Amino acid sequence: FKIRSGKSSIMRSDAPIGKCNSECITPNGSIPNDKPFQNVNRITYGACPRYV
Amino acid sequence: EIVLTQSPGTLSLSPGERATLSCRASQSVTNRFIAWYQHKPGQSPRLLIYGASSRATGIPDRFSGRGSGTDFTLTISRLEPEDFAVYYCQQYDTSPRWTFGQGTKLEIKRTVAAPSVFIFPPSDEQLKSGTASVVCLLNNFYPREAKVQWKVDNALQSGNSQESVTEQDSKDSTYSLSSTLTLSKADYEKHKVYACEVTHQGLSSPVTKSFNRGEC
Amino acid sequence: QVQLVQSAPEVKRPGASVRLSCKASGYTFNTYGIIWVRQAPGQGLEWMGWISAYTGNTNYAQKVQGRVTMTTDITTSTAYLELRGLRSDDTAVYYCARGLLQGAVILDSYHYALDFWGQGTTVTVSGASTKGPSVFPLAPSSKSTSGGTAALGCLVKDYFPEPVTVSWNSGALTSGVHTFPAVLQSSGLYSLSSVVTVPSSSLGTQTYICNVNHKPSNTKVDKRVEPKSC
Ligand SMILES: *[C@@H]1O[C@H](CO)[C@@H](O[C@@H]2O[C@H](CO)[C@@H](O[C@@H]3O[C@H](CO[C@H]4O[C@H](CO)[C@@H](O)[C@H](O[C@H]5O[C@H](CO)[C@@H](O)[C@H](O)[C@@H]5O)[C@@H]4O)[C@@H](O)[C@H](O[C@H]4O[C@H](CO)[C@@H](O)[C@H](O)[C@@H]4O)[C@@H]3O)[C@H](O)[C@H]2NC(C)=O)[C@H](O)[C@H]1NC(C)=O
Ligand SMILES: *[C@@H]1O[C@H](CO)[C@@H](O[C@@H]2O[C@H](CO)[C@@H](O[C@@H]3O[C@H](CO)[C@@H](O)[C@H](O)[C@@H]3O)[C@H](O)[C@H]2NC(C)=O)[C@H](O)[C@H]1NC(C)=O
Repeated sequence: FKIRSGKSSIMRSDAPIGKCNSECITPNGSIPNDKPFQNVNRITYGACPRYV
Repeated sequence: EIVLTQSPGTLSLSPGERATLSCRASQSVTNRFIAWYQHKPGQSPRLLIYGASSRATGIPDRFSGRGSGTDFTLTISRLEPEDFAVYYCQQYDTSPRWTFGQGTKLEIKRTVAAPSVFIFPPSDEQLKSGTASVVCLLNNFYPREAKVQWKVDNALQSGNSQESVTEQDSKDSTYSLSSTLTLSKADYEKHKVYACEVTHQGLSSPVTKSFNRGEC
Repeated sequence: QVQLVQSAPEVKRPGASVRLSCKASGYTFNTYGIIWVRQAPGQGLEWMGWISAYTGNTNYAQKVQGRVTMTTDITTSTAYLELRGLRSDDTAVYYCARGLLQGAVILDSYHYALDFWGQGTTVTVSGASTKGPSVFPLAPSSKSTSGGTAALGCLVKDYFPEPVTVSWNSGALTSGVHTFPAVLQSSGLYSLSSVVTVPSSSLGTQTYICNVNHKPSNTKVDKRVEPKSC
């Protein structure tokens, strides 16, 4: 197999896959990156609001 | 000032291929600024991406803005003939200053083509006026990279010629160039052999087209 | 719809002053300001200045600070850009576009961008007198290229100011017609060339004349192109 550097991750979630475009992905779904902070879920991937 | 550098300056892709443009900012910018425009030749500039990644109203879904910090990108999926243009980077700041970018040109289409070279002697009427112009024409050539050197009795010319290039043709997507050598009538009658030597990608060897003064 | 209409093209002289207009329709004028950006020949876009209807405050670019005055009149939604002491490099196409939001705090960056532009006013500043074009024929090459190829053209020289419209055989010939962009000669005049590719046999069979029009000079010149005979 091929072992690379770190740019990808893995997430546990049962939410469906949809046809849209959002930079941030959380286990519950996808959230806009417009707002600086977020309260949905701690686990995040990509450009996301800071969790509070 | 804040300087936005675009990349690549010229991008040549085939129709139906994704295109990625890159603008790097001198300093970090909040995604609230940095917007992307389109300028088709002969028309008013159009706004494609406002904010950082938000499509403007009535813009095709293929255009996709993205990026953060210093680097911002615009990606076009499934390029179509409407898309050929020059694209411009933009920023904004508190005291209103809208620093633009140099621009990236999409020279879409391909298939190397060999220039047809023709040389046109000065007309007698222009000679009576006292100024002589010799014209070298490059017709239906791709890509745009070509070099024309004038030769007056096997003498390399410099600084007395001007070039002019047409936009990419709608049908065959080729270029056409005109090189005009301007001289005085006395200087024109000083010499005999007038040639233009053309080097282009589609030619194995430079092509020389020549004519003798006062000989038709 | 939101629409911006601009003033007619102007041809001023060095050292003069030009006043440009930008009428607005479809959106209340006081809510957004109008900014002006120019494109010099063979050059990128360059921001120059911004004014707001809500606040008369103006911010100008460093390149043109002393020479630029921007005014706004609420009736009837008309913005004016005045440039003084015009120099040769000022020759460009000037656009206007709606900018910032005034009267409300904003969150969406549409109110931080330039969406609805104008057609643009083309301003040419030069000391050359208005002069009609001189058309000199470019002879079809003798010896007829290689087989069935041939090229002939017309040379348009010493015309000012732009534009010229060149047509072949009174609009009959639209195929193979290449009309190159103008080149600014050092004297301040413009030179242009239009050429077309024709079949070699057609030389005798058909007659080719180039029609050149220069609106500022009210001059229309027709020049037939025929093979030089020696
Ligand atoms: C006070 O503070 C408030 C914030 O709390 C400010 O409110 C502003 O106005 C509205 C709120 O009523 C909001 O604007 C939102 O814009 C987003 C995203 O816009 C995108 O999606 C839109 C979908 O409808 C679309 O229309 C947008 O298109 C833009 O461009 C066109 C062309 O010019 C223009 O006509 C549009 O109006 C857009 O500007 C763009 O594609 C949108 O999601 C918002 O929808 C509202 O309505 C739904 C109803 O279901 C609601 O669920 C949403 O939550 C949201 O309320 C809305 O269009 C936004 O909150 C604020 N926008 C700005 C620019 O400030 C207010 O301005 C502050 N000041 C004052 C004085 O009140
Ligand atoms: C996004 O997903 C996360 C993960 O599922 C959600 O957090 C979890 O939500 C559930 C349901 O509200 C919580 O379960 C409940 O917990 C309380 C307190 O312990 C308990 O009294 C209830 O009986 C029930 O078990 C759970 O605790 C909570 N956290 C975790 C780690 O699972 C979150 O709510 C989702 N967000 C949105 C907006 O849907």
